[PDB]
Amino acid sequence: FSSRYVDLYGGNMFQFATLPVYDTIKYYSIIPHSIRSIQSDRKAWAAFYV
Amino acid sequence: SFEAKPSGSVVEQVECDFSPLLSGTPPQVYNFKRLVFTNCNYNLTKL
Repeated sequence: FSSRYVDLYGGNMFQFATLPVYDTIKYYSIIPHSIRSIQSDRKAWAAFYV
Repeated sequence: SFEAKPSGSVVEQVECDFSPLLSGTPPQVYNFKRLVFTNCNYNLTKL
């Protein structure tokens, strides 16, 4: 579900895509992401909440 | 009730392939694999 596709300002969630995974998923894991930039180039990033 | 008779009906109305199921070794009943088809035309007579 993506809010941006239908109501980005509202934040309401509307399904935009379906993935055909027959097996159930019982484990989820966050992936850390790094930005390769010089000290001046470094910028603050928004904090995701789950 | 004297309900009015139905009149002026208005009707508002892809091709998923079943070849993978019939092609190659079938998975065993223990190792069964489901196949999901959505928004696709289907031929029940063909199978």
